[PDB]
Amino acid sequence: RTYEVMYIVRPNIEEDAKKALVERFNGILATEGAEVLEAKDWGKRRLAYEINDFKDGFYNIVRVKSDNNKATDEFQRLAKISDDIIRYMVIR
Amino acid sequence: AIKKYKPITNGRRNMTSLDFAEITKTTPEKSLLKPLPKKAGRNNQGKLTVRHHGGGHKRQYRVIDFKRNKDGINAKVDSIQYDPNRSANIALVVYADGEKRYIIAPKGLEVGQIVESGAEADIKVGNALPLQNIPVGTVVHNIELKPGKGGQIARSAGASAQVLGKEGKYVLIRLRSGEVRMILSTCRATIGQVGNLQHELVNVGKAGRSRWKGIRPTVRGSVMNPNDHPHGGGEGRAPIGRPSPMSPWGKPTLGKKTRRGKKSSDKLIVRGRKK
Amino acid sequence: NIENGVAHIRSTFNNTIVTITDEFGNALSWSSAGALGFKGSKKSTPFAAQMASETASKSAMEHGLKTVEVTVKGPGPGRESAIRALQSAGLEVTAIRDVTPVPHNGCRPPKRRRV
Amino acid sequence: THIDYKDTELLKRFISERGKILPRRVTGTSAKYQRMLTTAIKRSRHMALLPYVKE
Amino acid sequence: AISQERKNEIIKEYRVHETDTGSPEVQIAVLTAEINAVNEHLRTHKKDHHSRRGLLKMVGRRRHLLNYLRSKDIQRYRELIKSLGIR
RNA sequence: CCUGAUAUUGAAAUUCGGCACAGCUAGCUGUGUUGGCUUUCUAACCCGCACCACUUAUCGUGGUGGGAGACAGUGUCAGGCGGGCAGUUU
RNA sequence: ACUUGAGUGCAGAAGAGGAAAGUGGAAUUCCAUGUGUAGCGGUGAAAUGCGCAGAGAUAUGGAGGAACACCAGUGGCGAAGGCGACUUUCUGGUCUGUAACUGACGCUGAUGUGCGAAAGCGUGGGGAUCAAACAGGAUUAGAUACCCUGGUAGUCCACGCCGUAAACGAUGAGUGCUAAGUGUUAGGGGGUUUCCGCCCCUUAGUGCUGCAGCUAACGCAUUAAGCACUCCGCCUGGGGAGUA
Ligand SMILES: [Mg+2]
Ligand SMILES: [Mg+2]
Repeated sequence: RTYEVMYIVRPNIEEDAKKALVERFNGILATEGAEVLEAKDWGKRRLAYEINDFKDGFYNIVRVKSDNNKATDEFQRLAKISDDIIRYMVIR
Repeated sequence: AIKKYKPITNGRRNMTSLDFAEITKTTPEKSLLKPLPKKAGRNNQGKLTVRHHGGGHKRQYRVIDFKRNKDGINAKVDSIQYDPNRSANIALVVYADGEKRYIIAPKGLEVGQIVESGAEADIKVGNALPLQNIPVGTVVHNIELKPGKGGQIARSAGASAQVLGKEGKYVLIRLRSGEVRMILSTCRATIGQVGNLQHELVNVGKAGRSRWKGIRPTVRGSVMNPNDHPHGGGEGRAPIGRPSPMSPWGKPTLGKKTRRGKKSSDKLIVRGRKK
Repeated sequence: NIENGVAHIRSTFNNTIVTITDEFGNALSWSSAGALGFKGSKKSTPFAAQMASETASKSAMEHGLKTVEVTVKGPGPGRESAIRALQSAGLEVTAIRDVTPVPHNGCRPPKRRRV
Repeated sequence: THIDYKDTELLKRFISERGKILPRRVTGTSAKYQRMLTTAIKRSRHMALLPYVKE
Repeated sequence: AISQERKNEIIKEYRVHETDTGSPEVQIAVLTAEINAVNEHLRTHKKDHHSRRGLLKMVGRRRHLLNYLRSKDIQRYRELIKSLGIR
C-alpha cells in the first residue's frame, strides 16, 4: 500500500554530506519493489520548539509505495545508528 | 528453560536441571583443546591457599578468542557447543579464511557476523567494534579494559553492560553491578547480551552434584575450639561474643571495606556500588 | 553593573517569597514573609506580602536595576497584591508571567483528605 | 481541508493561551470532523509543526 | 483475516453445486480458511482473549451447519468431512 | 595495614592566606619575602600494556609505539589503630 | 416444493475492541557547580523534623520510573469485568442499502467448559509519586483515631494461580405487540444535494417528558415494572447462619 516517511534532519550536515544521507535513506526507503510516489522536501525550516537544542532543521519527505509489509523497519533501525536525524515519523 | 524432576527419591526431591536445547554438535573440535590439570589451592609451594576446592570431574580447556582480530572478514556461525569451564555457552565461527575459532555466544545467534573497527561494522548481535564507534544506549558485553589486551569485563552467563555517554577522551559504561566507570575509547565491545539466561535457577538439589563440580564442605566457625577460629568453643552453643564477626585470620568480615588507594581507579570510578 | 533583571515572587497560601535576581537567576536579594517577622498565621494574611516585595526592590536598586519581568505562582492570595508593591518601591514592571507547574496528567496527587 | 495534517489551518483556529485545543462548542465544528482534526494535531505536535506549550 | 480477492477462490474448489455463494458446502469451507488462520495468530499471541471468544463462536456455528448436513444427504455429508480433514 | 614530613623530583601557570605595613583613605591598593590549594603540559620513574628481534621459549633483557604521569612504588623519621602473635604478673 | 426467520456474497462507513514492537511531550524525586543566604515548611493553634557544615528560593545539568493535560461532551465500543498520547504489522464483532445464494439450517440451555474490578499469594526484574504496617509532635481526661513532616509489603511489567463485590438498570434470555412530543451519534431515502443551510422520510443504538394499562405506594410507561408464548435460575417469618 501507500506509505509516507518523514524525517527532520539536524542542520550543518548538508553542505557536503547532502545526498550522502538522503540518497542512502531513499536507497533504503525505496527498495523491495518500490517505485515511489514522490521524493521531495519542505526545506530548512522553522521548528515550533527546541529538539536537542536545535531551533531549525531540514525537512525531507519520502512517500513510498510497496506491497511488502514490514520491509521498512530497516529505516526504523537505521535511524538509530545514524545520529544525523533528530526526529522522524511513518504514517499509513 | 529448566526441566524439573519428580520426587522418586529423597535426593531428587526438589532438584531442578537445565535443559540443553540450545546445544548443537555435541562433540568438540579436536584442534582447539588444551589440557587442564587441576589443583585444589595448591600453589608453587604445595601448601593450601584458598579453601574448599578439588576433585570432581576431569575437564579440558577450550581455547577462546577474546581478542576479536581478523578485521573485515565475514564469519559464519556453525554450531553452538557446551563449555564446562564457564557459565556461558560457546560458538564455533568460521572465518572465510577457514580459520575455525570460538566465540562466547550472545543471546540469539545462528546467522553470520563481522568484526571490523569502523568500516560499517554492522551493529547487530555478535559484532565487535570499538567504543568510539558505538552509539549511546547500546547493550554491550565482553568489553576490553586496556587497549588491545583482550575482553575482560562482563563475560558471565546473562551479563551485560550499557554505554551511557562520551566524555572528553574516555567513554562512560554502566556495569552489571551498578557502577558507572570510564573506559578508554579504543576498547572493543561485542554488541548484545550473553546467552544461557536461565542459569541461576538450577537448584542443585543434592550434596553430591554440588560436590563433583569441585567443591568441598565448609565447616562453620562456632564449632571449632579456639585454636583455629576466633569463634571458639565455649560450653554448649554460644553467641559469638565479639563486637564484630571475624574471618579465620582476625580481620572483621561483616561490614568493613577492603580495597586500597589504587592507581587509575580513583579518577575513573564516578559512582560506587549499589548493594 | 546590572541594567535589567527578573523579579520572582512566589506566594503559596502558607508563605510568601520574593527573589529578585539577574537574568541567569543570580540572587541579588530575597525577601520572604518569614524574613520580616511574620511568625504565625500572618503568612496567610495578604497584608504581609505587600511589604515583603519592597525589601527586595531597594536591595536590588543599589545593585543597579530598571526593568524586570515578574514570574508568580500561588494557590493562595497575594499573587497580585504584592506585584504592585514593586511599583510602590520604585521599580519599573512591564511584563507579567504566570508560570505554574500544571502537569500533563501524571504522578498521582496526595490523598490525605478523608471525606 | 479537514483531512491532512501538513497545513497551517490547524495553527490558525485552535489555540487559546498554551496551544490547548478549543472545544467543539466554542469554535463551531462538527462531530465527525473533530476526530479527523484531533489526532491529526497529535501527529502535528510530534513533528514540531505546532507547540505543546507556546508561551 | 482473509481478503475478498482470495476468499472467492475458497468457494470455487468446493462447488459441488453451481453458482451458490451460500450453501451447506461453501461457507463451511470459508470458515475453515479462517480457523486455520485465526489459530495461527493464536499460536503466536496468547494474552488476548477477545479473539478467543470469536474463535469459540465460529466453530459452534459450523457444528450446526454440519449437523444439518448430516440430516439431508448421505454421501455429501461424508464428502465434506473427507475433503478438508475437518470432522 | 592507615596517615603526614622530607629524598629520588623537573618546567608552566592561575588564584588564595600568613609576614613584610610597600600606597597612606575596621578595610581598601600594590610591591621586595613565606606557606598552601588546585590546573595543565613531558624529561625521569611505572605498566601481570600491543606487534618486533635475540630464539621454530605466553621467563627475561633490547627496540618505535599506546596508557598513566612528578601522584604511585621505595629509603629514613614521626603519629594512630593492632589478643593476628609474643614475653610475664594475678 | 415454498422464503418473512437465521447464514454467507457483493456496495459502504464509525470506533478508547484486543495483542506485540517502537516513539514523543509536560510535572514529581535524587545526585554536579554558582549567585545567594537566615529561614523553609506545616497549621484551629502549633510543632516533630530538614537548615546555618550554606537548606528552600534560584538557573543550566543529567539520572531514572510512572501516568497520558487541552480534544473529553449526553459521544463511542465490547456479552460482561472494562477500554481515552501517537505511528506501525497482525486480529474479533456489530451496523446501513440490499439485485445474488442453497431453503427452517431455530430459541432456551440441568452438568461441562472459558474469560473475572481491586486486594491477596508464588518464582524473577525494576522501584520516581502516592502510601496499610510502623516510629514521631500536638489536638484528647485517654487517641492506630481525624490533623502534620517521615516511612516498608504493595502500586508497574513478564509468567503461573485464587475466583469474590452495592460484579446494579438492585429489572435472565428469545419473538410479536399496543396515544404521542423533544434531543443526540454513526448511516440510507425527495430536491438546483445552498455543507454542518434546510425541511421531507425511513431504520438502528442512545437520554429526557408523558395517555390506556399495571402497581401496596413510590413509579414504570416502545430501551415497560402493559397485554401474551417458550425455556432456565431462585424464594416460603426474624435471629441462630452462609455458621457446623
Ligand atoms: Mg597471651
Ligand atoms: Mg491486579
